[PDB]
Amino acid sequence: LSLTDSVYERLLSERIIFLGSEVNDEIANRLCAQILLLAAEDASKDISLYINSPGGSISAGMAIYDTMVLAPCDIATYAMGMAASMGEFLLAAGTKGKRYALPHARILMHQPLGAADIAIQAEQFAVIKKEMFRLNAEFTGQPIERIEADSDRDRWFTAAEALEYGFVDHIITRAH
Amino acid sequence: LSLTDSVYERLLSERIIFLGSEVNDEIANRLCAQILLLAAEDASKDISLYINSPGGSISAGMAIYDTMVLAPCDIATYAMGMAASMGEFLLAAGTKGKRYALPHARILMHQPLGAADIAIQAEQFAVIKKEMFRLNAEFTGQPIERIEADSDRDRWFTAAEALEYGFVDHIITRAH
Amino acid sequence: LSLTDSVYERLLSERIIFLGSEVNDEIANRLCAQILLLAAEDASKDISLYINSPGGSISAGMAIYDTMVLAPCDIATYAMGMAASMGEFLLAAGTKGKRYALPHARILMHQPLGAADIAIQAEQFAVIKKEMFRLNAEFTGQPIERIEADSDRDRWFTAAEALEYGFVDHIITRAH
Amino acid sequence: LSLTDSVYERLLSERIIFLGSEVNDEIANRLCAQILLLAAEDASKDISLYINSPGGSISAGMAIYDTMVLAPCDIATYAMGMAASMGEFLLAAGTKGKRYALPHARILMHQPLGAADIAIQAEQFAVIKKEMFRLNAEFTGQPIERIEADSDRDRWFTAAEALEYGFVDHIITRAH
Amino acid sequence: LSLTDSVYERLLSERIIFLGSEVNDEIANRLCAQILLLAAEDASKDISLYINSPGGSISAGMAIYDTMVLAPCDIATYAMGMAASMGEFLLAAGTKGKRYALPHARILMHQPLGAADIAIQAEQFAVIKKEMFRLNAEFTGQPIERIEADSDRDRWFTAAEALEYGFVDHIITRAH
Amino acid sequence: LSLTDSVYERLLSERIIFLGSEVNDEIANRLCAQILLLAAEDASKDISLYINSPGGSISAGMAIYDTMVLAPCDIATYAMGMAASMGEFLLAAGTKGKRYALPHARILMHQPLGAADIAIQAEQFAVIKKEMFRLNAEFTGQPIERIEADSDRDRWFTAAEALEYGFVDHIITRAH
Amino acid sequence: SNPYNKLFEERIIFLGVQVDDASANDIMAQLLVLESLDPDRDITMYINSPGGGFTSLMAIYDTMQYVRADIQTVCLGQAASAAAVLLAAGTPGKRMALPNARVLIHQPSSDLEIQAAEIERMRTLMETTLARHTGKDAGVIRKDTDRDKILTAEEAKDYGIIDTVLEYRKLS
Amino acid sequence: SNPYNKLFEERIIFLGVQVDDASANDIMAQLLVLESLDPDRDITMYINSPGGGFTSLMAIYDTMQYVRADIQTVCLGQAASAAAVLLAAGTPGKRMALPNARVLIHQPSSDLEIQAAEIERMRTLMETTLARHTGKDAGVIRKDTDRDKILTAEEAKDYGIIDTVLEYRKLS
Amino acid sequence: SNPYNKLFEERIIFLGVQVDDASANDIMAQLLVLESLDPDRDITMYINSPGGGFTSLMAIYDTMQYVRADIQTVCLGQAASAAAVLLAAGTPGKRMALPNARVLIHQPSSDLEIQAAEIERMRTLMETTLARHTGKDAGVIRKDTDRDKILTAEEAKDYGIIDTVLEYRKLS
Amino acid sequence: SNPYNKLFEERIIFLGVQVDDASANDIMAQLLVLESLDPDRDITMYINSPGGGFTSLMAIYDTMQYVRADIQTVCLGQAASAAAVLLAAGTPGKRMALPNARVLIHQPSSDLEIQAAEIERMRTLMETTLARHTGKDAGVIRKDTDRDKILTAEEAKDYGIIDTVLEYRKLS
Amino acid sequence: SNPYNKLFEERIIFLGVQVDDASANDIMAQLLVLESLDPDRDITMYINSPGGGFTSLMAIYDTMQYVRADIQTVCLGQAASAAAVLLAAGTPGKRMALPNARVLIHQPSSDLEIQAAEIERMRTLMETTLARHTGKDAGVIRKDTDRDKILTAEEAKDYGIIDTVLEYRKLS
Repeated sequence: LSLTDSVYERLLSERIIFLGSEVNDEIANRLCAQILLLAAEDASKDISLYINSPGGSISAGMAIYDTMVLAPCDIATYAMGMAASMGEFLLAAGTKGKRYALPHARILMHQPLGAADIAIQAEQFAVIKKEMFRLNAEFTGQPIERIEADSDRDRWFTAAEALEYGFVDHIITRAH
Repeated sequence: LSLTDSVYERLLSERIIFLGSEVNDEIANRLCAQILLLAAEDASKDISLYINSPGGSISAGMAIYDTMVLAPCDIATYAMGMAASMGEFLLAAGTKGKRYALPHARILMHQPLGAADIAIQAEQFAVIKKEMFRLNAEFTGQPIERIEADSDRDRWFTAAEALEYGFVDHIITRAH
Repeated sequence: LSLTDSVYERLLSERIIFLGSEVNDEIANRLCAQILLLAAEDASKDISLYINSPGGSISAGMAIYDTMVLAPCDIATYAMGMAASMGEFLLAAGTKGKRYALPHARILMHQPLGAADIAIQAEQFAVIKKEMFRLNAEFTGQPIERIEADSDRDRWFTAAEALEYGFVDHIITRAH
Repeated sequence: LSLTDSVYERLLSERIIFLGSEVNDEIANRLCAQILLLAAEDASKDISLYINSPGGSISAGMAIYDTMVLAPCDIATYAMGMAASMGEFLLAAGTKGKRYALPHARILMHQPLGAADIAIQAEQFAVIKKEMFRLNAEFTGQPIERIEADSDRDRWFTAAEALEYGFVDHIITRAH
Repeated sequence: LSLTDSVYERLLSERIIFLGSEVNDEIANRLCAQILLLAAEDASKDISLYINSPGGSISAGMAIYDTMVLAPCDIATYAMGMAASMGEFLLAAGTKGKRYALPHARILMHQPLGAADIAIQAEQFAVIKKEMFRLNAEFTGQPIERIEADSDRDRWFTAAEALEYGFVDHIITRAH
Repeated sequence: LSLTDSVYERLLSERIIFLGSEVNDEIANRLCAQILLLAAEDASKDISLYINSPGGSISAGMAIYDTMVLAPCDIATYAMGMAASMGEFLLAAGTKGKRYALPHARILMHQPLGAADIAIQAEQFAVIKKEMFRLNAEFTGQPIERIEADSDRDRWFTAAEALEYGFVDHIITRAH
Repeated sequence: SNPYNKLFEERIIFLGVQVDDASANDIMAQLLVLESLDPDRDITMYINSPGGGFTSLMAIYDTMQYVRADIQTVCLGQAASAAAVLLAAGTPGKRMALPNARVLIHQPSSDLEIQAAEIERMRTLMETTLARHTGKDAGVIRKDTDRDKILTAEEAKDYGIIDTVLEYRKLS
Repeated sequence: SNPYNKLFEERIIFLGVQVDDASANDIMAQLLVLESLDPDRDITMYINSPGGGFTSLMAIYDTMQYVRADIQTVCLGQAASAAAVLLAAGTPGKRMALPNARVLIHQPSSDLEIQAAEIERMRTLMETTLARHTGKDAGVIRKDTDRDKILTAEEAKDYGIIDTVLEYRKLS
Repeated sequence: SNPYNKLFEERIIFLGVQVDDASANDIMAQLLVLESLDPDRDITMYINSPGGGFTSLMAIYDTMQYVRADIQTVCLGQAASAAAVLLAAGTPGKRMALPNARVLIHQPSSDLEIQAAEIERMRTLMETTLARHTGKDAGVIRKDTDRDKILTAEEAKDYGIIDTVLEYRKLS
Repeated sequence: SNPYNKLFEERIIFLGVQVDDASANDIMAQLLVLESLDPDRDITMYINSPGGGFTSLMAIYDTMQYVRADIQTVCLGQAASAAAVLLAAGTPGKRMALPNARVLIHQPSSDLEIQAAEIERMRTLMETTLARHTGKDAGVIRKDTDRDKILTAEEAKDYGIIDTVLEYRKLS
Repeated sequence: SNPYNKLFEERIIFLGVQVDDASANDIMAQLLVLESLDPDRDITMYINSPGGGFTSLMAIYDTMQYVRADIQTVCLGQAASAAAVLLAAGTPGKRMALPNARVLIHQPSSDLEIQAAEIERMRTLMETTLARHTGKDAGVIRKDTDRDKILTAEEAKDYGIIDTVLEYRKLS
C-alpha cells in the first residue's frame, strides 16, 4: 500500500468514499465497486460522498448515478471542493435532506465537453444529454427551461446561490 | 496491494466479479481465474457479474463464456455501464431469470472488429463469428436473421429496448 | 509501504498531520481525508498541523480550510519550515491560542500566483482572493488595508515579527 | 501483491495452475516451480492445468513436460482458450483419461517458429523437433506420418475434431 | 511480493533452490545467500538445486561453487532445462550419487565467452579457466585431455550421453 | 518485499551481513545501519561479513571500517568472491583469528581510482590514502614499503598467497 | 536536376501522396504559375495519393476550376476518397486512368456535436461535388459511400468519374 | 555530380531498395521524362531491391507497359517477390540477369475480413501478371508461391522470367 | 570539390566502410559509369572496410567481373571476411596490398532451419568464389575459415589473394 | 569558400580531432590526390587530435610512407598516443612542433583472450614503429609507455620524435 | 553571401562563442590562410566568447604568436577567463576594447591526482602567459585569479590587458 492508499481504506470502514479526480472510465469503476461493497456490508446506514471534481465525462458518471440509486443505503453527498459539469449531478443525486455543501464551494452547472462512427456517437450523446437535463430538473425542482439556459453560459455558483437554486439543502459552517 | 486492488479482493469474498475494461488476452485470464476460484470455494451460490466494457475481442470472450458455462454456480450478469460488441454476449450468457440491467444501460449489438497466415486467420474468425450468431439467437430467442441485420447497422439500444429485444429480463430501478 | 509512508501512518494514530509540499489538487485531498479520519476517530482531542509549504494554490487550500473548520476538534497549527502564500492562511486558520511557530520560521504574506474561458477564470479568482483578504483580517485582527499593502511587496516575516503582527500567538523555544 | 497475483496464489492452495501467456524462458520456470511445490505439498492428489497459449518455444516447453512427468501426481490438463503449437503438447502430456477440453477450444497442431553458431543451433533444433513428433504420436496414438503432414498445413481443430483425433478424451459441456 | 516471488519463498522452506537465468554478478549473490540460509537453518538435510541456465560467467559461478562446497549439507543438483557452459559445472559440483538429470536435458560442455588493464584481465581469466578444467576432470573422472578437446567444438550432449560421460549418475524418468 | 530482499532479512536475524556490490555512498549507509542494528540487538556474539566487491570508493569504505571498529562484537570477515581495492581493507579489518577466505578467492591489493575545488579534493584524497597504507601495514603486519610497491602493479593474489601475505588467517575448504 | 523539374517544365503537376494542409500550398502554387505563363495550353495532373484531408481538398478543387487552362487528370495507382474528387473535377473527355487503377470512395476524415456537424457538412459537400460531375444524384453516391467501395478502371468509366481508359502503347 | 545523374543521362533507371509508396513516385517520374525526351531509344532498368509493397507495384507495372520506349530489365542481386514482377514485365528478349541472381517468389505483404480479401485479390492479380508474361498457368505459379521459392539465374531462364543470362566480359 | 570527386575523375572507386544493402548501390553505379566512359582503361579500387553483408557482396562480385575494364584492387588497412573476396576478385597480377594489411577471413553474417540453410549456402558460395581465384580447394579454405584467420601482407601473397606487396616510395 | 579548401589548395592536410574509421578515409583520400597532382612538392600536415583508434592508424602510417611527396608534420596542440606516430613518421628534418606542444604517449585502445592478443600485437607494432623512426630500442619505449608520459616541445626534440621547435616570428 | 565571408575578405577573424576542441580548428585554419595571402597587413580579431577550454587555448595562443601578421584584438562583450588571454596576446598598442567590456578572470576548467596536477599545470601556464604580456608578476595574478574578478574597460587599461579604450564615433 501507500500513504494515500491506506487512509482511503481506513475511511472505507467508516462508510466514507471520496471523489477527487475527473470521473472517467477508471474512477467510475472504483466508485461503483466501493458503493456496492458498502451496500453489501450494511444496508441500514448512510454513505458519505465527498465530491471534488474539476470535470469528467457523462457516460461514466451515469453508471455512478445508477450505482448510487441501486444501493439501498442513504447517500449523503457533500460539496468539498468544486463541482464542474460532473460533480453537481452526483451532488444532487443524493437523497433529499442529506445534500450538504461547504461554505466555499463552487458548483459549475455545465454540460460535459464530450473516424466513421461519429454519427452514432453524436446520437448516443444526444440521448443521454437530454436525460441529464431531465434528472437535473427533477432533483433541483427548477423548471426545465432554466438549466438549458444556465448550462451554456458557464454560470458559476457559490454555496449561498446553490442553496436557493435547488442544488443543496444545507450549508455546514460548524458541525460534526 | 493498492486502493483499487483491495476493494476488488474484498468483493471477491462476497462472490462479486467485475469487468470494466476491454476484454483481451489479459483480462480474460483473470476473469476465468476468478470464476474458477468462486466455483471451487462454493458450488451452491450465485456469482454477480457486473459488465461494463466498451469493446474487446471474441477469441478471448469465448473462453470467458466457456468458463461461465463450466462453473456449476448461477451467474447473475448485470449491465452496469455500456456493452459494446463484447458485453452483450456475456450479459445474455447468464442463466435465464438473472440477467438484469440498470435503467441507463446501452447495449451495442455489434460484431468485433477482428503476414502470410491471414487466410487461416480469416477462416478461424469465420467459424467463431457464425457460432456467436447462433448463441445470440439461442439466448435472446429472436430469429437468427434479426441479429445478422441488427449487427452491421451498429444499432444502439436502451434499458427498455433491450428488455423487449430479449437481452435482459428485468430493469432494476430500486432494489437491493 | 515505505520508510516515509510508515512514519506518517504511525504519527496519524497520534493525531498528527503534516504538510511538506506545495498544496495542489493532490495534497489537498489527502489532507482533508486525514482531517476527516481524525475527526471521525475522536471528537474531543486536538489535531497538530505542522505547516511547511513553499507555495501552492488557493482553490485547493480553501477546501483544506473548510475541512479544518468542519472538524469539531481543535486544530493546533505550527510553523515548522516556511509559509509562502499558502501556509500562512492555514497557520492562522487554527483556533486562537493554539497557533504556534518555531523560532526560525519565515511567514511570507503573499497572494498565490494563479483558452477561451479566461474571463470566468479571472472572475472566479477575483471572488476568492477578496474572500481570503477578509479571513486574513478576521484572523490576525489587523485592518483590512494592511494586508492589501503587505501582500504585493512580498514582505517576509520572522518568528518575532509574526508574533506581533497577529499570525501566531506563541514562540516555542523549549517545550514538549 | 496485486489483484491478479492474489487470485493465482489462492488457486495454488487448491492445486490449480494456469498458463495464459506464451511459454518462454520466464513462464516455464514459474510453471515448473509451481508444479514442484504442488508435488512436494501432496503426492496423492491431482493438479489441474488450464492451458491457454497462443504460442511459445519448444526448448522451454520441454522442461515443463519433464517437470510434469517427474511429478508423482496426476496432471489434469484442460483446453481453456486456444493451443497454438505449444499448448497441444502440454494438453496431451497429461495422464490418459484426464485430458479435457472446453466446447469452444481451438487446438493448433503446428511446430514452433524457432551469429556463427547457427549450425549447432539448427542441429539442436533438429534433435528436439523429431522427439516432439514421437511423443505426439505416442500420446494421440495416431501414426507418425499423420502429424508430419498435419503440422505444416497449419490445420486448425475444434473441440469435436480434437476428440476424435486423439488429443483429448472428453468434452466438458456442463460439469463441476 | 509477487506470484513468482512467493512460490520461490514457499519452496525455500522445503530446501529447494532454483537457477533459471544466466549466472552473473546478481544471481550468484542470491544463490549464495539462499545456500547459506538453508545451511544455517539445518545442517543435516539435502538441498535440491534445479539447474536451467543458457549461459553465464565463470567469475560468478566460482563463488557459487565455493558456497556449495562450504555448506555442510548434501547438494542434489538436477538438470531441469539445458546447461550451457555454466550449468554443467554446478551440476557436477554436487555430491557423487545425487547428480540427476531429466530425460530431455542438454548439457553443453563449453567455456564461458569472457581499456588498459586487459593484460591482467586476461591473466586472471587464464588462471581460473585451467582451474575449471581441473575440477571438471576431477568430477567426471574423464582424462584431462578429453574436456580440452570437447570444449572448443561446442559438443552438445543428451541425458543418455551425459550419463556415460560422467556428468550425472541417474536419469529420473518416473520418480518422486 | 521481494525474493532477494527477504533472504537478506532472514539472514540478518542470524547475524549475517552481505556485500555483493561496489561500496558507494548508498551501500555503505546500509552496511553501517545493519552493523549498528546487529550490535544493538546483542553485544556478545559475532557478525559474519561475506565480502564480494569488484570495486568501490575509499571515502565510503572508511565509514564502514569505523562502524566495524565501533561495534563491540567480533566481526568475522570472509572472502566469498573477489576483493578489488575495497574488499581487502574490510577483509583485514576483522579481528585477528576470524579472517577466513574461500579456496577460490582473488584479493586485489590496489588503491581506489578516486570544477574549481579539485585542489582540496586532491588534498583530502592524499590524507586518507596514506592512512589506508598505514592500517594495511598494521593489519597484515608486512612492512609499509611492501604495499606501496604491490599496490601500483595491480598484483592479484590467490587464497594461498593471501594466507602467507598476511591478509587472511585460514582457508576454509570443508567446514560448517 | 530532379525529374520533377523536367516534368513541371512540360506543365505536369505530380500530386504527392497523403495531401494535407502543408502539401496543398505547393500544388496550389503550381496551378497559379502555369496559368500565368501559358493560359491556353492544358495542364495534366498525375493522381497518386492514398487519401488525405478535406479542409485543403476544397481549396484545390475550386482552384482547378478557377484557372483558365484545362485540367487533364490521369489516375496513377489509387485514390482513397480524396484524390477521386480531383480526378472527377478535370475536364470532361480528358479524365484518364490506367487499367490497374483503384478509385476508392469511402468516408473522409463542445467538440463532439460541432465535429459531427462539420463532418456531415463536408460529407454532403463532397457528395454534391461528385454528383455535379458524374451526372448522378446525391442519394446514389451516399448509398455507395457508406460502404468501402472499390472501383476498378473498367467500373469507373461507366460510373462517371473517368471517361476513357488508357491502353498499352508497347510496340512489342 | 553523383553517378546516378550520369546513369540517368544514358536513360538508366536504377531502382532503389525497398520500394514503397514514397519510392515509387520517383521511379514513375523518371519513366515519364525519358519517354518524352527520346521515344524510340530503349530504357534499361537495373533491378536491386529486397522486396517491397504491392499498392505501388501495380502503379509501376502498367507504367512500364504504358511508355513507348522498350524496357530492358537487368537483375542485379536479388528480387524478393516484388522486383521479380518488374523483371518479368520487361521486353521479351531483353530481360537479362547476372549469373549470381536470386529471383525470390514468396507471399507479398472490420479490418480482418476485408484485409484478407484484399490480400487474396492482390495475390491472384500478381499471379495473373506473372502467368501473362511467363506463359504459364496461374495454378502452377500459385503452387510454387506458397513456399519460399528461391530461383537461381539458371533456374529462372527456363522458368519464363528472364530470357538470357549475362556472361563475364573479362579480357583476362 | 571533395577529394572523392577528384579521385573518381581518375577512375578511382574508394569503397567505404561497412558495405551493406545501401552502400552497394553506390559502388555498383560507379562501375557502370566508368565502363561506359572509357572501356579499355583500368579501374582501381582502394579496399578499406571492416566487414559487411553478403546479400550485396555477390551483387558487386559479378559486377566487377561483368565490366570490360580491368579491376586493380589495392588493400588499404584491413578486410574482415567481406572485402577480401573483392580483393581476390581483381585482375590477376594487379591485386596489390600495403605491407601493413590485415586480410581477415572468418565466418560471414520457420526462421531457424531456412536461416541456417541460407547461411550454409552463402558460406559454400564464398568458399567456391575464393577457391576459384586463389587456385586452392574448397576444403582447405573451409578448414582455414572456421577459425578467425588473420593474414598479413606477407602471408597473403603466397596464399593466392594478392600477387604483389607495395613497397615504400620515399625519396629520403 | 571555407579556409580548409584554401589550405588544401596549398597542399595542406589539416588532420581533424579524434581520428577514427570514418575520419581516416578522408585523410587517406587527400594523400592520393595531392600525390597525383604534383609529385615533387612536399605535403605539410598540421597535427591536432586528442587520440584515436589504431585499426585506421596503420592505414594512414603506410599511406604517408607510400606517397612520393615528402611529409612535413607540424604538431599543433597535443597528440594523445595516436597522432604522435604520424608526427614521428614524417620526413627526417621536417618534423616541427610549436613550443607549447604536448606529445602524449600512453596505452592505445571468446572475446577476452583474442582481444588481449590483438591489443598486445598492436602495442608491439606501435612500439616498433616508434623505435624505427626515433632510433631507440623497443624496450625503452615500452618502459616509457606503461605510464602516462607527457612530453613537452623541448623534451620531444632530444627524444627522437621532432627535429626542430618553431620559434615566434613576431616583428614586434 | 553571409556577412562572415565579407568580414573575412577584410582579414577579420570573428571568434565564436564557447571555443572548444571543435571550434579551434576553424580559427587556427583562418590564421594560416590570411598569413599566406598577405603577410604584412595586420589581422584584426573581434573577441566575443563566454569562456571555453584550455587544451585548445594554448593551440591558438602560439598560433597567434607564430604568424608574421600583427594581431589587433578588439574585445566585444565579455571574456570569461579564456578569451582574455587571446585579448592580451595581441600586438602591444593594438589591443582595444569597447567601453562596456567585461574582461573576466577566474579559474579555468587514477583520475583524481593526475587531473589536479594537470589543472595546476595549466593554471600556472595561464598565469605565466598573462604575466608575460601584462608585465606583472605571477603572484599578483594568482592572487587576483582565485576570486571571480570582473574587470571593466577602464579597470583593464591600467591592468595591462588592453592599451586603449575605443570611443563613440557618432556624428550626432
